[PDB]
Amino acid sequence: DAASDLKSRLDKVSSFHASFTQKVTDGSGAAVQEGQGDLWVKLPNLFNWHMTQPDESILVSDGKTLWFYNPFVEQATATWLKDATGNTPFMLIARNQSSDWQQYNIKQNGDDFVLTPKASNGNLKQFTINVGRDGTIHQFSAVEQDDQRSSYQLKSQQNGAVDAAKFTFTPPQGVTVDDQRKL
Repeated sequence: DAASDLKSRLDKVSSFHASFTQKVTDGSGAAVQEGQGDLWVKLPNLFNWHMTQPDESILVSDGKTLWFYNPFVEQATATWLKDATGNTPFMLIARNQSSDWQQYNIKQNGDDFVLTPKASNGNLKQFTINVGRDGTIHQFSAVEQDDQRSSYQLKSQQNGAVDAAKFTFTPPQGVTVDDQRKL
């Protein structure tokens, strides 16, 4: 079905590099922010969303830990990546697991998909994505529990092995680290 069709199209492009424009709303239409950025993905769970405009930042997953670094405050936050599953759009695409797509109600129409959560086990209200049968993600968006909309419009995609270094992070000297990984 539409759920299996979605996992298959995404399996078409195991690793890639993409450029995106970000449009964030507020449920009230009044734009909250804007920006652009680069996205590196490597199925199963590696990804690196590196925004540049207006505020440069990095959300990188090494498969085990999720790192959020914002140089505008020497701040890096660390959480176990498993505690992040199904809470962000980058999470669902990166993971791209049957088990993930299962917890949603999906409606497809060509390359458009609209996913709505069945129960309550996440921070998302709605996730949409436009992916071609070739695995090419032209765009996707998300809506959190506070009706906030985050929409990403593709500009350029290049399937193919991605540099492994793009999926690692080491907190710099002098940077304040908030390691929320209980252990």
